[PDB]
Amino acid sequence: SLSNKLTLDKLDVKGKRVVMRVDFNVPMKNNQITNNQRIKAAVPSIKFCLDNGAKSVVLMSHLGRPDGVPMPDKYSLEPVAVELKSLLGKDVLFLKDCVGPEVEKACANPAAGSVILLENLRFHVEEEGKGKDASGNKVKAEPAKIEAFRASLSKLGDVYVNDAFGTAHRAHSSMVGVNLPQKAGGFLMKKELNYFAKALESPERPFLAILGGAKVADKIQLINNMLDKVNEMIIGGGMAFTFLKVLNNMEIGTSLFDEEGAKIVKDLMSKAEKNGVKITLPVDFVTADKFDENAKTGQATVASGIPAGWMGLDCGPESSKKYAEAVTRAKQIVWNGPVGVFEWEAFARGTKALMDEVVKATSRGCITIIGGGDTATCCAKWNTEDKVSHVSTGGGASLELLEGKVLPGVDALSNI
Ligand SMILES: Nc1ncnc2c1ncn2[C@@H]1O[C@H](COP(=O)(O)OP(=O)(O)O)[C@@H](O)[C@H]1O
Ligand SMILES: O=C(OP(=O)(O)O)[C@H](O)COP(=O)(O)O
Ligand SMILES: [Cl-]
Ligand SMILES: [Mg+2]
Ligand code: NA
Repeated sequence: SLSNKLTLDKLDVKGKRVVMRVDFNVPMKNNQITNNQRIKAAVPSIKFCLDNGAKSVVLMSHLGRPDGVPMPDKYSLEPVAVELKSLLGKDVLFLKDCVGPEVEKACANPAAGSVILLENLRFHVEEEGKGKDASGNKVKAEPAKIEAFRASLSKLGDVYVNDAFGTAHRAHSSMVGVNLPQKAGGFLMKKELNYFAKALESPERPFLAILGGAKVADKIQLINNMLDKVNEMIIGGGMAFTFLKVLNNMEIGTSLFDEEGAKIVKDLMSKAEKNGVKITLPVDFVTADKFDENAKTGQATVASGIPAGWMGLDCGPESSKKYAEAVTRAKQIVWNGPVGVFEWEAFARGTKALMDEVVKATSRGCITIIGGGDTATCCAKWNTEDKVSHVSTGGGASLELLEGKVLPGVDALSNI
């Protein structure tokens, strides 16, 4: 946690320019923000800096996975700037880049109280260290250029704050590479780390983890360590199909599949058996003939398989019944990742049914923790934010805490 680290409440910001990493990677639909949770969560740190006399606050974040190519068409942070203005009651200057001489000039000596938002960090390959070129070939950033990127970010403030809890599992340039003498954790980082420290110290048992979503390559690699902490796991959403293909030889069509993760599925199941972790996988599905809101839909089971060219985008009723049975057994639940494409109504029933069960569980004393940019948007969509124990801004970041890891964005902060 942060007991050993500098935090914003101990940082003198009067007359200082503050460069602040935030997680403004908000969900979007029809080019509009669908949930401003992650933006509102950063307002306490921003307002604290302004109220205590900061010369300026320079905000930097990524949006989506543009893979090191500028894509202002679909991944610009400009809409976040307009949303942040109304949440702050103050104007926000949006810059169309995050590094280079023009950005440096705009941030060098701003008018007192200026709030500046920079363009998407991941438009530059040096933020993640790797990406793709505009033709889609995978590329690696050059070390000299990564150092220059970090040096440019470091010029934009006198002191650094990291409030980007949702990104704190990423050792990316903006998260671990800023070279300023004082590097402090923000109030969202403190709030989230303190909550999880308490909730993970001696979880109530049975402790269920619900793992869904679409970031299969990343998150399947977290299960091994989770199996030492939990008593049950639901594996749903896009995660399930890699398991069902390997274990059941199920036909999955064009459903999400991770070739590298497929190679560890049997090892994970053996470890779950060794550790007494009950694994619940879906047994039926809502299918789609294309990845589209208005796709033709169908039904499938594990026995039937998903037809060629179709994809499973939600679980079916028998799966929901099994998910509900595990939720009913739990005394503590951590849930990251919707169990279907809940943004599209044809494919939202399984996630809504599961949310209903989690809310009922909270009512009878279960500790229920929902985290993630997209999973927290389920809470907003069905108006359950106040009906679960905690809604976190971190998804993958919360799973890495469940694993017992120190997060790089925390580790990179100054020590007291
Ligand atoms: N079966 C599926 N196929 C493809 N995508 C899915 C499936 N089930 C859920 N998803 C997607 O998972 C996405 C969220 O995944 P992720 O970003 O890992 O979750 P979070 O943001 O909560 O951490 C949602 O946008 C949802 O559409
Ligand atoms: O949205 C995030 O993660 P989540 O989708 O796991 O909540 C964080 O902003 C990290 O983004 P990344 O997984 O593209 O590094
Ligand atoms: Cl991924
Ligand atoms: Mg997400
Ligand atoms: Na945030």
